[PDB]
Amino acid sequence: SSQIRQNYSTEVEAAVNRLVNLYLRASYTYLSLGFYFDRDDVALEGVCHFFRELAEEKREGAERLLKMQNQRGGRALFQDLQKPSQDEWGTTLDAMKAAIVLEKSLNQALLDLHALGSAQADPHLCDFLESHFLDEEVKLIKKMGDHLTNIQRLVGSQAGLGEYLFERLTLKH
Amino acid sequence: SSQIRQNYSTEVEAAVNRLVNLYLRASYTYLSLGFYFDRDDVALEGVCHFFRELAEEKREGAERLLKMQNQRGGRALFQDLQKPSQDEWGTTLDAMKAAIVLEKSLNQALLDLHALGSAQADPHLCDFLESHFLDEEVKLIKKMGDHLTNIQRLVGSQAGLGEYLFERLTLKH
Amino acid sequence: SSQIRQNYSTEVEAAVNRLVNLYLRASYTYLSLGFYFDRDDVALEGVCHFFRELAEEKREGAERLLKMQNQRGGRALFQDLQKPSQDEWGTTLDAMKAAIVLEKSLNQALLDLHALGSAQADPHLCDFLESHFLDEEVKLIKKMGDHLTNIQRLVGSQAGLGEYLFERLTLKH
Amino acid sequence: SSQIRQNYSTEVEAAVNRLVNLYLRASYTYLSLGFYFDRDDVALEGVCHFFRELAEEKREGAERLLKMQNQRGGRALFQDLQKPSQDEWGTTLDAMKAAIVLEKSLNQALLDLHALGSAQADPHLCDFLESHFLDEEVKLIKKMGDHLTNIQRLVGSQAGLGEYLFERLTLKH
Amino acid sequence: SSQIRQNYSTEVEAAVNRLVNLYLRASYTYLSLGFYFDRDDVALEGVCHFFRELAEEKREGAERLLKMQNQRGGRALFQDLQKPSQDEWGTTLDAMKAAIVLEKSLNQALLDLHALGSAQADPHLCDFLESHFLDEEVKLIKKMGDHLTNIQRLVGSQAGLGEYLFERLTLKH
Amino acid sequence: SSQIRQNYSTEVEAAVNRLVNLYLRASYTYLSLGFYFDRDDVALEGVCHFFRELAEEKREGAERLLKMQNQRGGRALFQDLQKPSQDEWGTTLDAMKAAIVLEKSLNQALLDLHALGSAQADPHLCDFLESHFLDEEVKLIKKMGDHLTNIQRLVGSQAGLGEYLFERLTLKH
Ligand SMILES: [Ar]
Ligand SMILES: [Ar]
Ligand SMILES: [Ar]
Ligand SMILES: [Ar]
Ligand SMILES: [Ar]
Ligand SMILES: [Ar]
Repeated sequence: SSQIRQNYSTEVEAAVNRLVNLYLRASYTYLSLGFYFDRDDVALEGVCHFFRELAEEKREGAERLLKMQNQRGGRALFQDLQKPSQDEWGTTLDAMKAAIVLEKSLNQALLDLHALGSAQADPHLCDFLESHFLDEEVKLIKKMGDHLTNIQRLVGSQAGLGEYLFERLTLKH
Repeated sequence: SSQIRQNYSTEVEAAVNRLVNLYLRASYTYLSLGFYFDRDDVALEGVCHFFRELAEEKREGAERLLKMQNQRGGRALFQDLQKPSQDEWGTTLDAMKAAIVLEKSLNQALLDLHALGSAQADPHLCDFLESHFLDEEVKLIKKMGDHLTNIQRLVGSQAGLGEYLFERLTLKH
Repeated sequence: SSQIRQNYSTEVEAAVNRLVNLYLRASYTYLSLGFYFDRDDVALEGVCHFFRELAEEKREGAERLLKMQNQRGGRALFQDLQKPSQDEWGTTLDAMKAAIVLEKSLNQALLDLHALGSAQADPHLCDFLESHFLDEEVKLIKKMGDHLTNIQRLVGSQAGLGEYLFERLTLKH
Repeated sequence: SSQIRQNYSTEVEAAVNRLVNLYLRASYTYLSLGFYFDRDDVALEGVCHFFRELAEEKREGAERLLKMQNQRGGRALFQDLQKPSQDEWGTTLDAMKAAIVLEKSLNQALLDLHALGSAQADPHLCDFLESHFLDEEVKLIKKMGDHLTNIQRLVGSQAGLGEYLFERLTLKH
Repeated sequence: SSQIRQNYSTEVEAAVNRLVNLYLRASYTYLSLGFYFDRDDVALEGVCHFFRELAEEKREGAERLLKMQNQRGGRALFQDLQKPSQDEWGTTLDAMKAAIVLEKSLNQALLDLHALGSAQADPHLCDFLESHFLDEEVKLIKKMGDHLTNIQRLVGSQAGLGEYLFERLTLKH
Repeated sequence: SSQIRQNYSTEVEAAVNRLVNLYLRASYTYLSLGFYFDRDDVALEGVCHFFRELAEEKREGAERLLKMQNQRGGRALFQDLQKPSQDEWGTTLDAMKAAIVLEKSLNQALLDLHALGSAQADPHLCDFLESHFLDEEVKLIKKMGDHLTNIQRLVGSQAGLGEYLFERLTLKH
């Protein structure tokens, strides 16, 4: 019954709300990853920095979705935020593997929403996703795949040495 | 079994984790309040801005707690984040009343943690709370009490007129 | 019945009001000391300047207490201000002795209020006192003890000569 | 028995001391008015600012009188300072009415002292009053009369609305 | 019999003197650690730099204690300074382990003094410790725990390689 | 068995270590002298400043010796540091007399080491001492002799007056 709402299905509105939840969940995951790498018994500052910056990015993603929801005349609805999947994240390798799984999950959710927008004939949504989300996920996933490759080549017969060098020479300088 | 951990009780560690949850919960509440006031059918930009800035502040509070947890050798543990208490926040008056209830809840939690720190003889915790949290809450609650008073004097026989003027002349310029 | 007031006892509120009175009293004392040293028959400009700056500092102390009273939701209550204890302040030595007695009185009052805050479990008050008052009094009392020592070493067989040199070479340049 | 004192009657000296007391009393009144408008349940920052600036001005008035007293070879004598006439100041209208009563009292005291100076043939006193006091009081009283007029036109069928708008649009920007 | 001394127990005064000795001892230890890593047969400039900066910090700590002792009217008393516990400090790992033991000893001494200040009801001492000492020790110990973790992950099957890389890539750049 | 060590006798190495101890001892003495003159019952800031700057200079002397020890391939060895010879230093005159005794002791130790270097045919040591130590001691002793002369001419029939004037007009401006 919005005065402005036009060509904006209830189905898309609902899916946008679910995606917001997924992005806040991802932000929460990165916050946890960040503080894990900041533990005195883990102490990989560059890895902490990588994940803390991702927490911010995911939060910004959610906020961008919510703004758009309002611009189209939809109603934000928030749900419980489930805690991250792990309390301890193991090695940089383990963490980066978990990060790529997470981003692929987000990406597929974006792709699903794009498909719904296409089916509903909502070119504004499709443009919005294209402009602000799809390329960002692709670039991020490529960068994470890059990191994983480099971590894997390093962590050979001397795993600790490799983990230190990656953090020192690839991450946060 | 931390190498650094010293004079840091398990009781304080647990309470710090609970407080982090409370601050993230509060951040989530403010995010919801913010986007509500950004709805086209509510449209009070200064009120949105007030709450969005509080969402950031509460998040920063949580992150400060987590950093300290790590500095003392404690282990961050994250739990589910419950969604805000309302989906719609009514008038600016209603929102500001809900905001003060929330901040008083946070404040009492800080005071409870201070008391636990005192009982455990943990002067670092007590100083940390004093320095970064207690004064901030007091100042915020005073400002919110100030706003509530002004909202109440305005929303007299002409409520809409008063709500508009408060947003225009007190909030976000 | 304040909307904001939290963990703020009536006992602390009352003691804060008494302390305000003590600080304004002290300001009044310094105003009198200042103008005494400005008399044409006393004429010690550096001593006048020392006390006039203390009058301002004590006033600022009172105003800081009152602001805090409001921040906590207490009610300022003002009482009569008793005039300074002397109309004429004698030598610089006499004045500086009277000044140290006065500051020790203020200091003990601050310490008493801190103890009351501790008993009432009011860590905000305790932090407030610690931050803005306790160190300031200690530094001031040390400086006054320093001055007294130097005045005393000077005012030997030639008291007037010593009083002039102290004012000229230690005070207000 | 002053070396400098010339054409300075004991009557004028005494009256100057009384006037100092009146100006410090007025300063004290404004301090109280200021902190009242800073209460969380009153919260009119521009009104607080108006009165706090008047407290400073009245204090400066007293100090100017005392300096002059010394310049003429008179002796400052301080008396008890009576507390302000009210603990709570009601509306901005009530406060501004009380402020004008107070300033008229000061003004009449200045006029009385001028008349005494004239009778004693003390042109220095008369010039001093003229230069630093009489015009200042006239300008202040006019400004307060201006404010009262505007408050009165505002506080019509909607008193709270009027009090808010006056504070926002006339006072402290 | 000090003119200024107020609320400053003999017990606290004595404990402050002991703590000064402990901090100068620690400074002396770091001086020794520094010059060890500067030996031509050890030659780890970044490790030398880390310890030389700690020697300065500990000295500054002692001087801060002594200044405070004087501010409160206590009397500094100096005792013999015992030489460091080792003449040769082994590996960077060994040194960093010894450094953390030392800082924990200092920290516990600060905590003991805080407890004594609390028992004696000396809020100035408690604030002083809180402000200038407790947080500094916590931050330092965390940083040392961080370093130890990184040293340990490096010094794997190739200890010399790890010691070189840590000095080059973590310390003094 | 050093790789670099050349023309550096064990006798010189040992004497260098003893001299380091003497210079650190002297630093410790000056630290004590400094804080004595900072007592509220002594309060001669310029005298405190003179000795605190000497504490730093002596420390720097020791560190210069240690660096050189390493440059030549010798091994620093640290011993206990004996506390200063007095707990209270009396007048500025007494202190300055004690200071000159101390510096003459250091100077003679430098001269003894130079003689040992000459006997051992160690021109690098002799140059090092000449360059960085011998002239510095001579200049310092001359300055102290200058001060003593001026203190003595002042502290005549009015000792306190003289001590104040020296501190004010010769020392730390
Ligand atoms: Ar993840
Ligand atoms: Ar709320
Ligand atoms: Ar006084
Ligand atoms: Ar008034
Ligand atoms: Ar150590
Ligand atoms: Ar000495």
